[PDB]
Amino acid sequence: GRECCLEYFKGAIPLRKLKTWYQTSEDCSRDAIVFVTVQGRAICSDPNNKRVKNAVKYLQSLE
Amino acid sequence: YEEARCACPARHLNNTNGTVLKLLGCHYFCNGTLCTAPDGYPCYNLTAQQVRTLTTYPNTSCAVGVCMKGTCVKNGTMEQCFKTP
Repeated sequence: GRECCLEYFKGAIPLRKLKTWYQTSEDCSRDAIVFVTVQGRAICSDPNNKRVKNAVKYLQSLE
Repeated sequence: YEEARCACPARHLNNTNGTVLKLLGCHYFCNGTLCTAPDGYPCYNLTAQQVRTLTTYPNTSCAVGVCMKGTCVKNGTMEQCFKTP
């Protein structure tokens, strides 16, 4: 459905724990990149954070 | 990351205008925990009867609100709201 993030996770996610990523709806109050771990957790992240953009590049570079 | 307990995305309700997606109430579920939306977060304040009428099309006149300490405080604006798909 229409998933939106209400809180960002401000810490670091080990890239080895990451499975995939997606972006929440443009109609959400807060823009967010959602990271999905290997355990299945969905973690909301600030797209403005440099670590977040680098994590997406890493997951994209796996193709 | 234990403090990331409440940093998971939650499903919001849709509207017919071009306005922000709003949470039903001011609480959401994340990773086995009951979470509270931040103060100021857009929300809908529905009655239990209204929640029972929620479908996937605008069949409900929903009271728009703003989250304050876990309570959706109405601002006086109405919006047709519904669940996705």
